[PDB]
Amino acid sequence: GSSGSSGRLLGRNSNSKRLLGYVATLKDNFGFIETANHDKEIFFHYSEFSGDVDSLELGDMVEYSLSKGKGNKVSAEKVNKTSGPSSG
Repeated sequence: GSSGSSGRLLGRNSNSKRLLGYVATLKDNFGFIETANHDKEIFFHYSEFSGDVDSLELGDMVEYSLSKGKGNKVSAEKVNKTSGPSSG
């Protein structure tokens, strides 16, 4: 993160839950995420992703959230890479 000019990355955190997923596909414009059920897919733009979308690969874990009612059309927002539990 470092410090300096501080762009627009931080926002609000209180009415937004956290979720995880797995990079299903990585293109040269947008990517997809496979949920735990492996029945649906999330849509996130490179502009929405804050980190190293170019470094991301297939199988890696990521953090995202949802903010829509019941529907087939779902998309993520403010996506960012995140680590998980493992032998350190």
